[PDB]
Amino acid sequence: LNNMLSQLGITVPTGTNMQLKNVAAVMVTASYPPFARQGQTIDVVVSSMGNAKSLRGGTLL
Amino acid sequence: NYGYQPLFEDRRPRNIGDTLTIVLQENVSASKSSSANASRDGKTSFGFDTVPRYLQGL
Ligand SMILES: CCCCCCCCCCCCCCCC(=O)O[C@H](CCCCCCCCCCC)CC(=O)N[C@H]1[C@@H](OP(=O)(O)O)O[C@H](CO[C@@H]2O[C@H](CO)[C@@H](OP(=O)(O)O)[C@H](OC(=O)C[C@@H](CCCCCCCCCCC)OC(=O)CCCCCCCCCCCCC)[C@H]2NC(=O)C[C@@H](CCCCCCCCCCC)OC(=O)CCCCCCCCCCC)[C@@H](O)[C@@H]1OC(=O)C[C@H](O)CCCCCCCCCCC
Repeated sequence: LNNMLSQLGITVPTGTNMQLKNVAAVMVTASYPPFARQGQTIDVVVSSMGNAKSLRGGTLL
Repeated sequence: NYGYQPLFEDRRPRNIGDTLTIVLQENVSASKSSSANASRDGKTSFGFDTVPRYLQGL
């Protein structure tokens, strides 16, 4: 999250609490189909990585 | 710049112009020792100070 914020233009100090509960680290897996074209879209599967309780209405970024 | 940039990665240097921070923290220490010794001592004695009459010949 800090890396994303720094890339977007916000640099959080290294020593900070940063105790958030609305985000979850996830791994996304996809099946690259044969003859895949540049503009096409595919379905993905998102699975929690840490100790997140649920991903009910989350958004993958 | 039109290049692609990841959001969640650790922003490692990737191209020629990228800059990186180096912490030297170098510490090397080597030691070597060797020794050798050799001592020999000998000391022999023999004396009568009184010789029997029958042994005076030798
Ligand atoms: C590994 C084992 C291998 C085996 C080794 C074999 C033995 C290997 C050899 C060991 C013996 C050393 C030889 C020494 C004499 C010698 O040859 O090498 C000399 C140079 C040294 C080289 C040695 C390098 C070895 C290199 C090392 C090698 C080691 C291996 C040249 C020389 O000759 N120098 C010489 C010269 O000097 P000058 O240069 O300046 O001129 O002349 C002056 C003046 O002469 C004297 O004058 C006196 C009067 O004035 C006169 O008395 P008077 O009565 O007349 O008054 C008197 O007569 C007399 O003794 C009168 C009478 C005395 C009788 C009393 C009873 C004693 C019994 C005593 C009994 C002894 C018991 C063992 O005699 C004898 O019967 C002697 C006894 C003979 C025993 C035989 C053994 C039977 C086996 C009995 C076996 C017993 C079984 C249990 C006159 N004496 C002489 O002439 C000299 C000579 C006359 C020879 C004629 C007699 C028949 C010899 C007949 C045959 C002998 C052949 C060997 O006698 C000796 O000692 C000979 C000793 C032999 C012992 C060998 C044992 C073998 C074991 C056998 C083992 C296999 C001397 O002083 C001087 O000699 C001296 O100083 C010597 C000094 O004293 C004594 C010091 C001894 C300390 C131990 C060594 C310590 C040295 C250690 C450091 C290196």
